[PDB]
Amino acid sequence: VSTPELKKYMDKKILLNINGSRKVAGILRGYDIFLNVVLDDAMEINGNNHQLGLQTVIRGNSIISLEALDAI
Amino acid sequence: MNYNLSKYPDDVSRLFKPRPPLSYKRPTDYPYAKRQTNPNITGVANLLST
Amino acid sequence: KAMVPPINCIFNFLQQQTPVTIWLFEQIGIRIKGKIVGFDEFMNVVIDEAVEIPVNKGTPLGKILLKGDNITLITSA
Amino acid sequence: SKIQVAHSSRLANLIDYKLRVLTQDGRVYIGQLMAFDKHMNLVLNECIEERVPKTQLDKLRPLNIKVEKRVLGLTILRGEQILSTVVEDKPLLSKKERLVRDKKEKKQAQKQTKLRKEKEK
Amino acid sequence: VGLHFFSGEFWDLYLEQISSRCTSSKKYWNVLRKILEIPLHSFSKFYALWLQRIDDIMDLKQLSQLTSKDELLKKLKIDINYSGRKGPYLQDAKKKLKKITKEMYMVVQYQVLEIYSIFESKIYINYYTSPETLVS
Amino acid sequence: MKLVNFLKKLRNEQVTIELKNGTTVWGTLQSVSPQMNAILTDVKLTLPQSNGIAMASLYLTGGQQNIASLQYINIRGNTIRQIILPDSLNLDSLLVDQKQLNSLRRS
Amino acid sequence: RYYCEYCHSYLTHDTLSVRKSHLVGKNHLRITADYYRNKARDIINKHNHKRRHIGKRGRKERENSSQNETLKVTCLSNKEKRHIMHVKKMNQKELAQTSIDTLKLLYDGSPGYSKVFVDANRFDIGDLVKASKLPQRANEKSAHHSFKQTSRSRDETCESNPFPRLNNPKKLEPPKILSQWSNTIPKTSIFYSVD
Amino acid sequence: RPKHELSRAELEELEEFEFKHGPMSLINDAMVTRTPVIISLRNNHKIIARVKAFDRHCNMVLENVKELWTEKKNVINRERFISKLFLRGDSVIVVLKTP
Amino acid sequence: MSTPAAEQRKLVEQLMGLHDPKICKSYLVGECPYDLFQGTKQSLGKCPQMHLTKHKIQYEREVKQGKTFPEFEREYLAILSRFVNECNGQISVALQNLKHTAEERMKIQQVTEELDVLDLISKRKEVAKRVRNITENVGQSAQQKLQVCEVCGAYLSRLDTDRRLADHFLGKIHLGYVKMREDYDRLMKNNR
Amino acid sequence: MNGIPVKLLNEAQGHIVSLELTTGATYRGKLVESEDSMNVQLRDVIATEPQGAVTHMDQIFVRGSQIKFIVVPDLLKNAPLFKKNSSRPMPPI
RNA sequence: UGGUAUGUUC
RNA sequence: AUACUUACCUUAAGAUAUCAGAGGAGAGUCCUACUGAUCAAACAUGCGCUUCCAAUAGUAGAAGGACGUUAAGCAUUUAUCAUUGAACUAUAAUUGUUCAUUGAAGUCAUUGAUGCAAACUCCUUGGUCACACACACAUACGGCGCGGAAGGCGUG
RNA sequence: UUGGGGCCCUUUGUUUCUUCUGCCUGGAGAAGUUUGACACCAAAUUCAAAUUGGUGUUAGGGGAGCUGGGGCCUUUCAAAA
Repeated sequence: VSTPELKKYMDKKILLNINGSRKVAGILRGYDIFLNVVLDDAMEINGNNHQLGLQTVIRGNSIISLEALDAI
Repeated sequence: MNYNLSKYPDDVSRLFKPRPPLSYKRPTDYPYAKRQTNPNITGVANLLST
Repeated sequence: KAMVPPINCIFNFLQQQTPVTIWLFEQIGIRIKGKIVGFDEFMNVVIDEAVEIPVNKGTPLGKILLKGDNITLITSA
Repeated sequence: SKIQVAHSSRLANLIDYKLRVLTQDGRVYIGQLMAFDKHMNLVLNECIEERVPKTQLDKLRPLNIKVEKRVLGLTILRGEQILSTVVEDKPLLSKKERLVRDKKEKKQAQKQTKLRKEKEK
Repeated sequence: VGLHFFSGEFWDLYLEQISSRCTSSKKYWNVLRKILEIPLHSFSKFYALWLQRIDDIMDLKQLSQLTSKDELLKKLKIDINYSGRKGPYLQDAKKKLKKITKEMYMVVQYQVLEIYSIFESKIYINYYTSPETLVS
Repeated sequence: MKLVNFLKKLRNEQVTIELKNGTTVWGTLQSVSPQMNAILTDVKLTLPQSNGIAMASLYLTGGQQNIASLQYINIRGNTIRQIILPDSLNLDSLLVDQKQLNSLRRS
Repeated sequence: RYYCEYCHSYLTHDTLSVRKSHLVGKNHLRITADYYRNKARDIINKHNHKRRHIGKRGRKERENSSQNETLKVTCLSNKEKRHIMHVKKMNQKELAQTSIDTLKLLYDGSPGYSKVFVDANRFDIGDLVKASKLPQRANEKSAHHSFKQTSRSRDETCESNPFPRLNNPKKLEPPKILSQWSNTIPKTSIFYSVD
Repeated sequence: RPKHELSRAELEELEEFEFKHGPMSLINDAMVTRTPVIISLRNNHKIIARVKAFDRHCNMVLENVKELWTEKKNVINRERFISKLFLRGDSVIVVLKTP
Repeated sequence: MSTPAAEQRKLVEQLMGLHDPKICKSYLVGECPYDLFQGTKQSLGKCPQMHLTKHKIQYEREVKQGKTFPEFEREYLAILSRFVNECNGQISVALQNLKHTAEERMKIQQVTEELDVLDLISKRKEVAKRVRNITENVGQSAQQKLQVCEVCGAYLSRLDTDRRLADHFLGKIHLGYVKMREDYDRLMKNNR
Repeated sequence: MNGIPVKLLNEAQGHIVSLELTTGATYRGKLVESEDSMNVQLRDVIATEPQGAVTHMDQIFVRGSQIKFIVVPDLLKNAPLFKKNSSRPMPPI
């Protein structure tokens, strides 16, 4: 119903966490009312590194939160 | 805790001194990496036979 | 640049026909590689030329209508 | 605990009771409800969250059990990750005193509407 | 570091954390009773908290939060379990505790006033500037 | 054609409920929400032969002194796995579906 | 539809852009702050006393208590207790609002004063200060104050103000004392202080 | 066709038409011919029983339930006969009908 | 909708030769004026031509490498010229209303009564009378103190600070109309 | 429509709250802007992972279905949403 | 047929 | 407070308990201060009903805690990996032993964490009530005082 | 009206309905009470003062009259043995 307020994350690097460990750091290009996240230049971070193509789209069901890695 | 972004004045903020942070302890359930139902559920063909 | 919504992102991803790596649920789930040919509003994605590889010897699978509730992540390989 | 919870009451009648609500984990929240909704989202006044450790679980399997209690105060709990709710403790003031308090609230609300009608004129 | 002269912020923060975290309402009395014997610069705020918390008493049984009952029976000649009309009894308790607090306030006031008017009103720099600076 | 209205006709019925956690709940039904949030009284609940989370959920409800006897339990809909009705009740008269009969007469 | 419980104002169909703009406007701020202040004042000022339980006391306690002494009750008139309780309420609120600010004015010439104590070049909470400036869309709010800002930037180094005594400092404030117990100060000082 | 733009109060007729001529052909055949079906559930509780009613949520009333599960430690099979049951469609993995 | 799944189904059903009158050419090129004034107080109602995202993506892919269509650009230029002429007529009506408010009957009568009494020492008295007449004119103009916006044709203020003005410039009407002026100036620079 | 708990979550905007996630990670920080779908955004966030460690995020945004609970401050104990018999002053036509 | 918020003058 | 400008928006519907019968309105639908039955709510009302309501003929004690002390109490368990150099046990990305250069994050906590157990102190609650300091009971206990708190059943 | 005895005064702003006077050699006196009144918070108007927005209170016990309901007794009518 309501569009989520991700307007402040328009051209900033974010870090999604997926389900307990899959930290996908990317640049938010777009979102929906379902928290599906479009990321440009994604990067998997493990506690090693893994690249995830040029663009990607990530399902909002597995998305828990997201850290704003870049300053606003 | 000292300086805020809040639009309320300092007299409201002294009334809005929040609770102390929560004392963390070790969790009890399995983490969400291990949260799943049961695997290796066998087929129902053995019930139709015997 | 501008905003790119996820439905138009998947639509451009459908038009370009890039090689696709589709992830799924955790350790029981198996990562699939293919090419997208159709989707809908519940994100039931139809893929072709599917080779499945488990989490760290792939087997061909054909054409697959993968349902929405198990889809986690989509990348362009 | 000899409380004798009401035999034909629902969530509109169980309000301001010291609930002992159980979740899927077993993280039991104890506190007074003050609101609910269709999804059973419960606000909890003076709430405490109690658990049992993994070492105490062996003693609990067939006596004293050392539960771990953390204090949450006024929280608002969601209805997704909860399992069951019971009534643990009765409130302070009684049903007749709550009835007199509700009549005073109704008279105060009618006086406030008369004050708004006087200020509107 | 708790015996510092300009440590009003530290003890205000510590009393705030005790008043926010503790629910027994006993450690606050103990720490504030310790502060009423320490020569602090900003000391009268703690005496004002002490005097308004004596005013915030509710019954005689909270006098055991201050001291023990034998020290009340011997030094102040007052009993906790004395039942009867407890109005003027608690008023006389407040007056005698206010007199003891006033005497200890005179002691700490003379100490802080001596340290300020002789020594602390002259030092203007209390920080580390540089190895190249000059102090008067 | 929701069968929660079938359970709304099952007041003062002495049933059992097996939950998804594994707990068997023996008690009488008082009321049930249309979202199947069912309240029960005169309850004893038991975790059979294990699941330590279910044992924690069994003990941490007050009234344990592993049969736990409780006075009043509300149960959420998604935690209900199955509910067993008493065999003495006639299912041919309680499943008449008068709303479905009115919908068929309205056609 | 949307109804504000604070401002007692209605609204059209529930738009997030209208509801977000409603919680920023000054009337909602005044009504909300006054309501929170009055509810906090009511829950402080409500003297919920215990219900008294009087039992039939023992005999020897009655022969001991009625023979020791009889104490004197003090009591005051209406205007006296009203003035005293009003002075106690203003003292309680001025103690609840005050705080010790000696470390801010005591390390004023420190070389890292512009990095911690300035409260705008702070690292963790400085973005919160720089975010909501209360941008003063009224021209009168910007034209009212005509004093200096004195905004100390982070880039101030030790080369500026080398000698802290030549640039005129302030003498530190004396330790404040209680005005009700001000008559017991030593009237004779130890040393002769001029001016 | 979109669900919200079909009609008002005539969706029950389309639901009955989907019940008669859709995936519900097996739950309809079991309740009119009283044949026993085998429902496998999400916690190894296999149920052999006859279907009494149908629901949109697949909430099924079962009569003369013979249920069976397997405890794996070592390997034992534990069964139970339950007269009346109201099964939720959340737990249902699959439904098999015998000819 | 009350559920988001019906909203996503609506997005799918509206997302999934080309020279047809059903396709809105002003939206096919971009920034349709019936889209930039959808829910505001200056709304035109509803666009009679249909808007689509797949046709817009095909037009973007064609204009990226393939070719360009001058007929849709000419139709968008004609629509922008008609809307700019309507907005210029509205701005001229607003300027005429401001000139009529500055030249009211009682205001001109008071100004003539002040100037009739406006006539070394005589020069100083005339300068003081002219300063009093200027103060009276400033008090008459300060009763409204409403300027004219040079672009969007709205009303502004001079004593108002820059923050409320910046809040005024960030609206749907002003952003849409500045985009339409930029498109009109680009098409007039390309045509001439 | 919305209900009392989502109005209470929208009430305490700009205040220090403490979330707990479904995994066990407890967040604590100042609520930026809450929504009706409870997808809440926090600032000056201190985080405790279920492994135990403590870290600090600057600007977090968590989805509403992965929240165990959230703690509002105690002065919202007395709210007009809790009033049962509050009448309505003449809603518009 | 309207509502919310904000800025000037009396 | 009046007058004006600007920013955003201008609304998912249908209904208010169920069953049977009679009448009216041009097989289907609506209405009846129409009739019988069930159920719900409110107000009263009674059931030798069910549970609880703290000494004062003393200086106690019941319920819930301490996010209180003794208590750093007693008994246990852990406090980073890799390359190389001087020896080396050696199936590992030299794992093991002594010393070091370097490389990525690097919970604080070891007065830490878990289990066990006693004593002391302090908080919130009550009818701290009316008579008496008394010889009853296999149909086991004269529940035949004024109330309050929670609940069951029955009637208007 | 006076005097004596027992208890309570934590009513901690010494009755807490409000205001004023006033109190432990006492426990009081006067006035008012729901389109009203009382107390308090916040503010710009540069002391005080005044204006605006809100918060909370307006109580407890006894008695005459009226009314609803529960139980017992008496008088009269209709019906069944």
